[PDB]
Amino acid sequence: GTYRKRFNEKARSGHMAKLKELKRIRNKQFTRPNANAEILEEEKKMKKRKLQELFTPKESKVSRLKKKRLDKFIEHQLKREERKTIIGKLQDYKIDTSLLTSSKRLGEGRQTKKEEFKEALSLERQG
Amino acid sequence: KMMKNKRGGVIDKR
Amino acid sequence: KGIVLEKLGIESKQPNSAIRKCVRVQLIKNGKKVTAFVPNDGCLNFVDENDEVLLAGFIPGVRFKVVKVSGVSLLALWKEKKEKPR
Amino acid sequence: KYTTFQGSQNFRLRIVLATLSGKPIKIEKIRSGDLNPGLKDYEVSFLRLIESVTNGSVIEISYTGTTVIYRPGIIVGGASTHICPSSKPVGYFVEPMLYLAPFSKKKFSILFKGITASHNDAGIEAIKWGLMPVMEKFGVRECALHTLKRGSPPLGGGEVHLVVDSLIAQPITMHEIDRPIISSITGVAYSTRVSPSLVNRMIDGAKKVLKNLQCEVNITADVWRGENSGKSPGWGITLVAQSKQKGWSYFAEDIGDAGSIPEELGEKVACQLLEEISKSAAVGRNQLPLAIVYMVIGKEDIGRLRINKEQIDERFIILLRDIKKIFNTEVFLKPVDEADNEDMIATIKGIGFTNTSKKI
Amino acid sequence: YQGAKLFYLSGVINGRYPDREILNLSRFISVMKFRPLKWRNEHPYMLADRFTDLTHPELIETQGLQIDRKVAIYGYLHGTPLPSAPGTRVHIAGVGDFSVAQIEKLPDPCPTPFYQQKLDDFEREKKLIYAPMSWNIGKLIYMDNISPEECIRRWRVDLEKFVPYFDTFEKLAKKWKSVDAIKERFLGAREMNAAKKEKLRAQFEIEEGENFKEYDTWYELQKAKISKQLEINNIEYQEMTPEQRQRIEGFKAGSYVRIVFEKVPMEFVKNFNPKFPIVMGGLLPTEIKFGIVKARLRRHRWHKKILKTNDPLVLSLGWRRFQTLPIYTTTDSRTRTRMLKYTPEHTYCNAAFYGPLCSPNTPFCGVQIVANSDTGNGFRIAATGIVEEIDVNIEIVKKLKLVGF
Amino acid sequence: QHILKNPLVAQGIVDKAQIRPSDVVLEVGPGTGNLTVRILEQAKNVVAVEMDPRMAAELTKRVRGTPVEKKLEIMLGDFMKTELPYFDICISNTPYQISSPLVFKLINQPRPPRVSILMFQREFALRLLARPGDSLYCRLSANVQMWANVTHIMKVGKNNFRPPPQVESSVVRLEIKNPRPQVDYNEWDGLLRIVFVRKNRTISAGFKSTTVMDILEKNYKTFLAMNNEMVDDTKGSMHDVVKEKIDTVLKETDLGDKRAGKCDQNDFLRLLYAFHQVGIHFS
Amino acid sequence: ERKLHVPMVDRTPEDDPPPFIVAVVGPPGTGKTTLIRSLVRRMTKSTLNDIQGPITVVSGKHRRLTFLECPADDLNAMIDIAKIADLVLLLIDGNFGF
RNA sequence: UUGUAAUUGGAAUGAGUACAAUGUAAAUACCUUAACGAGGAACAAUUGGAGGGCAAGUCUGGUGCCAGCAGCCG
Ligand SMILES: Nc1nc2c(ncn2[C@@H]2O[C@H](COP(=O)(O)OP(=O)(O)OP(=O)(O)O)[C@@H](O)[C@H]2O)c(=O)[nH]1
Ligand SMILES: [Mg+2]
Repeated sequence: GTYRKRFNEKARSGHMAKLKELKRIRNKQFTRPNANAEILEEEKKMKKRKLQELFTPKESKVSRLKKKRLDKFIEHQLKREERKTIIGKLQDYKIDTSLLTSSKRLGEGRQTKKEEFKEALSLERQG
Repeated sequence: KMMKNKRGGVIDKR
Repeated sequence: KGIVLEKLGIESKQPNSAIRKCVRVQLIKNGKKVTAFVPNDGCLNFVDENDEVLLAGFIPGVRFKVVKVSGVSLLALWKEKKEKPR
Repeated sequence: KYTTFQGSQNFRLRIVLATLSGKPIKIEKIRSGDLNPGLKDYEVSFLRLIESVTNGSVIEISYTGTTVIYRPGIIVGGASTHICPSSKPVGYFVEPMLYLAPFSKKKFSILFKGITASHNDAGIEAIKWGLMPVMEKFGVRECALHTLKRGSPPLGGGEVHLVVDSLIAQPITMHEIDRPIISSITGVAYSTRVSPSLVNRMIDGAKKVLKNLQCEVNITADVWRGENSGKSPGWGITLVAQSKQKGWSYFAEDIGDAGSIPEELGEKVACQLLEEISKSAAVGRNQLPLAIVYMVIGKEDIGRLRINKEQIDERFIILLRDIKKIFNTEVFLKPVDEADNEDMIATIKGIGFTNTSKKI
Repeated sequence: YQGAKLFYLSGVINGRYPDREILNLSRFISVMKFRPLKWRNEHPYMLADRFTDLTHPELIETQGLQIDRKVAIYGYLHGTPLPSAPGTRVHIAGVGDFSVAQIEKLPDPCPTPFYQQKLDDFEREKKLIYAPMSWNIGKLIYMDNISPEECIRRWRVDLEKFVPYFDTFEKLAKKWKSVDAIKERFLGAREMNAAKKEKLRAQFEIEEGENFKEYDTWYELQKAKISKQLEINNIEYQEMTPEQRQRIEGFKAGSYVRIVFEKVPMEFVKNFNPKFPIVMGGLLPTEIKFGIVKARLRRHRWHKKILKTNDPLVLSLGWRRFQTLPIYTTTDSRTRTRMLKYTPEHTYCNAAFYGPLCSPNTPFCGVQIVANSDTGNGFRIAATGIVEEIDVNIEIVKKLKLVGF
Repeated sequence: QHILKNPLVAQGIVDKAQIRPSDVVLEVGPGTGNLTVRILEQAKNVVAVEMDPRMAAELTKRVRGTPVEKKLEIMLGDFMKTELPYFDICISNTPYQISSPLVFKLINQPRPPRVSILMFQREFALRLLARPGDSLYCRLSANVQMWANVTHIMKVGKNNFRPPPQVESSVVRLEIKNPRPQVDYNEWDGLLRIVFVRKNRTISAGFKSTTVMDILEKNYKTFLAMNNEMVDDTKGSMHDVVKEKIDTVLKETDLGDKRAGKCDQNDFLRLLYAFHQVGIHFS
Repeated sequence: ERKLHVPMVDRTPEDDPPPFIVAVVGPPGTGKTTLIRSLVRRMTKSTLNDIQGPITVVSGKHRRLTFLECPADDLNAMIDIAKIADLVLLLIDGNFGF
């Protein structure tokens, strides 16, 4: 009830100001003129700043999702550019694969004569 | 069946 | 409150069938489309397209019935004690 | 009594606009000085098509054939078959039906028969990907043109089915004051009774012109062979530049003659597409007449469309003048505030038209 | 409606009611608001403030009084704006349908004080009762004298040819050797990092902005679109020059206008009673057409007698009132349209009749007697109904039974 | 064998295939033809691969004396053993036994389909759809995401299939990337295989294996031979060279302490490029 | 819930709206004429001895009213004033009744 | 000896109307009360629910002549 939404917050700006002050004191743990006078720029700045800070609409659902999606998309585009550069530098360094032994052999750890003849013939062909 | 529900028609005097 | 979208059973051959008494209504609060009962086909005559219908809780799956049309009781019309203002 | 027009100019438009307005019209002095005066065969066939899809309409053709009296009835539609004379392709007769289809008592289900392409009239792919989307923008949710059989000139033999399920009271009000950003280029390269090589060479031809571009280019290869391929050899392409952002499409098309080089045609159509996008602001020249007409028959509100200073040519002026003669509506044009381009905004007030034929 | 206000008047003094409750009534009318009615907001209508015949008396004497007259009617427009161009079809109740020969706006004869203050304020920058009875391109298109070709050359063939005119292939090729000049249209696909960020923001807006781009209720959403469109209309009109504005929107409601009609029956001019109002109402294209009207009709509850087939009955459709011979029918379980002899005693029935067509959902009432002589004491509202369809033909059928032994 | 009986899911599959009227469809596992008749309805022509001659005969009987009879073509054989014609869209409810190989064949078709709708076992579908850092991220995920993009269409229940199987099912969409990325299949597969023996351990641990070191040493010797530079070929000649190359590349790429399951495409690509820089070629 | 209704478009112009049509309808002799005279005096401070046809009067700073006395003996009038009357003042003889 | 009456007899009476008085600051009303005020006592009690029956009538289905739906419409 202290900070509940009001029908017209603009009509009671001063009231809302008090609430902010109270919050600033109540939640400080978590964060860490005489009108009765015969004769009466910075004050205009005070008006502007106080009224603006007092009233800032909380960003909406769709705005949340738009921000997250913008971040994901833009990071994706950067990743695409980096991928393209790396793949170009890969085409710079390229060779054939027929002679190179596949990593599929990692489990074997021991070899028959038949492949040994195959390897022996292969290395002979290479020279 | 073409003529059942018609009221206009082409009048060609050529 | 709702908006009458289409009278689904108006073409049904069997008079006073359950289908004949079903009307598709758009709930104006959320725009969700729903189906509602009318007490009888005689009452179905009063309901026509694009009118205000007040719906109340009641062919399984249809859980609403029309109680007022255009701000007038359907029963009042059916007893012929009022005229629907257009 | 009758609004009078002169000559065969804008025959289909003047008839169609008469249908939508419900105002009787007279067209006189049709090819009076020609050796063969009066209406052509396809124009008469077009009038027959109008009679088939309407009820209560009365049409008179003069003894000499040079004068027409037309009194519109109500659009009723239905299921029918139309035999299109060889003098014109199917697109000639389909195009006016697109104007009238959404506003009928019953759905349009018309089976057209005849030649399916020509050098001067809207093609099948032009309709499917070039005009019908504009209708979808205007609220025609469901509309389809099915190609049962392709018929190339001169013997034709093609069959297409037009179905427009969407029946709507009137077109939605347009508010398009920006230049759409076109995202990709697509197209269809089709051929009949000939080897697949021509289509590939054609798609190859378009690709060179468009390869310098910064967007995707993927052209479908629809080779037709066998019983459904028609009676004559033929081949043509339609290229469409699509803007997924707001569902706008810019397209160019043309067909090849015997002895012509497939690569050259692909290059020419690609260049023509680059022409249309250069000249266009929100819609292409070939789509503008449909866009303008639908706005006139919208609700009594101001619709806005951005058009380039290139679209204001002879055809645009006569279209507006015919609209004013029938509908008394005046299209107002204002400059855009931008200095980068010299586009203008066409603001049109709708007439409050409503589809009264449909049952409720 | 239940709870409706009802004012009470006691007596009459000096031909005037007591002042006290007159104030109450006046205040109630002042603060009252009006609902939007479907028929009023789709047609232009006008109540005649004054009636005047412009016919030259020389014509009246040479040809005689029987000659048809030309008449001018002045009044405030209501409802939708009336188109400025002449030739508009309108219907005057009890007279018939006519065409607007001329139309022009006049200064308001009874300006409201707020309006007069603004005009006086305008003068600085540079009566309460009114009872008379008691080379810009845009112009070039619309000057038909200039040919379209002449128009084009000044400020710089036909629609049968769907393909738009294109330059020759070779010159087009040379024009498009490079893709420049159109790069803006196509999507693009330590300090420069921010420059990169901006382009990707623009692309993201272009790629997915719409899906992202709220009112609590669906109703308010509908109203917002209507209000937004209305706001756009006002903005375009406010930018718009007053004369050209009148040419587009026409004469808006509240404008005091002069309308001149030709070929009016002379009986209207001679047999004019200021007590009886003269109501002018615009007609939509469907209103002009005549044909078969299919409607759901029922005998009015307070009417003593049921109606009969092929019995004259006066209808009230739209602006027009007319007598026809309706045929009452039944759906026969939605199989065939079977003619009835009389309307159902306490239920609707399909009614078919010939007359001017009208849009579906146009309500109407029915009356059998309009003359005071035959009024009697019974209720005169005979039938009520809603028009269901408009058509040029209908297939009513009757049961014929052949008998043998 | 299990047969689907829910019409709605079949309708959804054929609809989300989005078959253009000028498309040819490779429809694997035609079954009774419930999918096939619809696909024939909205397709230029359909090529079908059937294992059972009887079942294809039933299909022919069903489609015989119909307007779509001329469009259908049936191939009899083993889907893998057969050499296939060009096709634009692939729609299959094939037995999952050939599920994993099938995908790669579609990926390795000379002209790959633009879109394919494939039904798989739930766990397999999730592994295909798994993203970097997910529990089920595996070699299959990285490989397919190199050669395609996979998305989820539906979760298909047990009750829909009769007799009910012992696992759930799902329908996914595969889109092969055109143009294909210009990275060797063999090198990528070799790197991933060496790194994904235990995906939740450090990559350095993956390279610490003796067999991996032997394979990398032999490949380095082969690469030197191809470059015409002489090589000794003894068993332990370059062990001290390959080990230090691996340590330097792993340290510089900063990928030594990052688990395989939490590494994305670009990290693996950087590792591959650095290994090619220092001279080690995997497969 | 009672707040929500069908959306419709109100075509009343935003500026210089026309006077509202007020129809004074009732059986003969109920006092339609005297009622019009009474109201006209209140808003304008002048008395109209004799009234025929529409009478437009100022009722406020930015409001105007047009009063029309429907012929009590004519049904045809009752139809078309009912078509154009924005407000209807139903004169009812209390002593006699409806 | 049960049920049904636009059958029939003369007795009573207030809703309402109304002299008067009472009541009230002045009035309305209540309690009183001259005089009127009842047979369809038309001086015209309602709101819901349940169940029938009728045709040269209508629709749907079929181991004939039937069944279902329903029937302000013959
Ligand atoms: N005693 C009494 N007389 C009234 C009242 N209202 C009207 N009258 C009288 O009824 C008579 C008719 O008054 P009008 O103003 O002419 O009524 P109207 O509606 O114009 O009647 P018509 O124009 O003839 O149709 C006058 O003599 C009035 O004095 C009322 O409340 N009490
Ligand atoms: Mg009077």
